Amino acid sequence: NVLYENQKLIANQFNSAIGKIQDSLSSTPSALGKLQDVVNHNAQALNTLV
Amino acid sequence: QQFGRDIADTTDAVRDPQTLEILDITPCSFGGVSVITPGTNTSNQVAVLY
Ligand SMILES: *[C@@H]1O[C@H](CO)[C@@H](O[C@@H]2O[C@H](CO)[C@@H](O)[C@H](O)[C@H]2NC(C)=O)[C@H](O)[C@H]1NC(C)=O
Repeated sequence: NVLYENQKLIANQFNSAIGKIQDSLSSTPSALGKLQDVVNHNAQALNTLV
Repeated sequence: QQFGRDIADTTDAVRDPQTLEILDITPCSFGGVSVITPGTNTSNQVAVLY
């Protein structure tokens, strides 16, 4: 019963959170460290292989 | 210089000794071959895949 009394408020909060994580995804390049970690490990394995 | 290298430390560029034209060294086509078959219990047609 609590959803329909602040629907605009929770919609605005959802939009603000979406914008916040959109900013935070490009805020730093260290937030995806697993992906470039495994990519760098594969590239270094190939580099030491050759 | 007479010959160049890369991170892989392979001969990729070389200068000719007879003239002054810089060339490249690139290996030609290579790789394992693959096959496509539906099994001998159904048919015998196969498709070679490079
Ligand atoms: C080795 O001999 C060749 C002979 O062809 C020389 O090539 C000539 O170089 C001159 C230099 O300006 C050019 O004008 C000619 O057109 C070249 N000849 C041909 C057929 O293209 C070459 O320079 C010589 N290399 C050295 C180190 O003496």
